[PDB]
Amino acid sequence: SMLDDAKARLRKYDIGGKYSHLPYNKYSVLLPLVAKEGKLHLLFTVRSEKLRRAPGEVCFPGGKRDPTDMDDAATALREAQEEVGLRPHQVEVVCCLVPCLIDTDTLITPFVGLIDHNFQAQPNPAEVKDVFLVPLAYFLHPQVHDQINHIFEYTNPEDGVTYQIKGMTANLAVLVAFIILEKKPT
Ligand SMILES: CC[C@@H](C(=O)Nc1ccon1)c1ccccc1
Repeated sequence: SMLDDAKARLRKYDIGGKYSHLPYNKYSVLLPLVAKEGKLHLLFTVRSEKLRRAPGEVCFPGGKRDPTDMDDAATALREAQEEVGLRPHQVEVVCCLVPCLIDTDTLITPFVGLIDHNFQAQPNPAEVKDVFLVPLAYFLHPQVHDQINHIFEYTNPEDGVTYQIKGMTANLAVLVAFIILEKKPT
């Protein structure tokens, strides 16, 4: 099936806990895969205009590890619940992808999760201004704008609203698309 095929591809890139104990400032992100209308989509947040770090930017759900978290996957799931109302029974964590090093002292660990078909996002307005889906296939043929820094522009055909996706967030979206969609019979 579509979903079994995606998880099988993803597992081949799982690094597991290999880099998890190193002495960094630690953050996790959840890359949430949603199936709709026979295709896979990624779920993105727009950060509230009132936040300290990067107000109004497009990001995946995530945040800083705290002492309660059993592991890095737990960080991602706790944060996703707080931001968009995703409960643990509503997500299957499939793997841990290559981590992102920043600022010489920070390590960000990305997890890919498959989302239940009955999940409906409840944006927490203290943290998130908006939540939206993008088809995974978009990231194979994006609409690119050069700011040089490459920026993706996605327009939602339901309402005509355009979102800008850039940086680590855009890079991780492309990676997931390549892993799942490369070399497929039509
Ligand atoms: C690790 C932090 C995460 C984030 O802050 N997620 C949030 C917060 C409110 O809404 N979405 C993120 C992911 C990707 C790029 C920048 C930041």
